[PDB]
Amino acid sequence: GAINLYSSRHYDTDQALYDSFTKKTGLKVNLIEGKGDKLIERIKSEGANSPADVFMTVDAGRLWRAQEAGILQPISSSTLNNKIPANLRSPEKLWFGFSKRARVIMYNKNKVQPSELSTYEDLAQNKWKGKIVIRSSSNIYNQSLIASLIEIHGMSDAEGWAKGFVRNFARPPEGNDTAQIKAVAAGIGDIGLANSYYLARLKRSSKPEDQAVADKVGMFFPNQNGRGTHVNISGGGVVKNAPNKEGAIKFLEYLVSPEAQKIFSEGNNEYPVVAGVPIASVLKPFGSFKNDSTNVSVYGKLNADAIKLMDRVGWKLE
Ligand SMILES: [Cl-]
Ligand SMILES: [Fe+3]
Repeated sequence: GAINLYSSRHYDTDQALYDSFTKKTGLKVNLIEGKGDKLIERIKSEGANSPADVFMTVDAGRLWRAQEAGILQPISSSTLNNKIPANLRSPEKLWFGFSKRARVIMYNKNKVQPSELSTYEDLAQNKWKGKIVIRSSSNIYNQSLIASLIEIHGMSDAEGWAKGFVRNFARPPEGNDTAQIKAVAAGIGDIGLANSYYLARLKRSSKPEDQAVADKVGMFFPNQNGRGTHVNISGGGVVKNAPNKEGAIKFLEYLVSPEAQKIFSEGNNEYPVVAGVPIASVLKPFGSFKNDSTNVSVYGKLNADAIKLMDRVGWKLE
């Protein structure tokens, strides 16, 4: 038999993951690619006739959007639950994280010492005026981080923070996360927010210019003396009308095996979710860090609140 994997998170090194899964289970993987938001819409439009068995994407905010679109079904698996940290899976068992990213402070090593950095909250202080680069409010990674801040602080306190943060932008939000790292290297900003794997990506790049940028920028994991760093997931779930539900479950369970954890995480320079799986060589130099235990579903639950806050404080859309 086969399973139909609808994914926005496929990298061509994941073919080795699929080939191993087939060796182990006899099931072929039929890959359907698209952007995450587009795949949700595709599955919706295909209806009860959809061939989709597994949906994979990036960011708990997108997985929550899939859940709220009605396209997932809940799965109860001892393997999933024991191996995946409770904070990285849906409380309702609709979706599950399989690799982890952190939304971190990228800093210019010449301009900023890590002793100057502490928390996300500190980024609203006036000392950072004219120094921060970050991408638009249209981006799910930002939406999820701001949702986390609303959860902690409430809308009023979070708005106060966000007004100070936005006042600190060195330029209007422009470009993607990699662009912010480049802007930090170039001195356009002294600090920026981006996902951890984008710095690792530049470190590994065969392009000399990429390696040079990466060498100018450090990565700081915020809130280590408090609640921990904001982490988010690449993940997936079994689709509501999956024609091969048993096969879909086998695939999710396979993804938490140590071999699959290594291949899948390393494919995008992300961390494993499973305890004991060694981390990528490129990530070792930055060291271990405390993760916030907040359940990542909060970042979808408060997604609309985050959009409302960002608009209220004038954080530019793309
Ligand atoms: Cl929580
Ligand atoms: Fe990304």
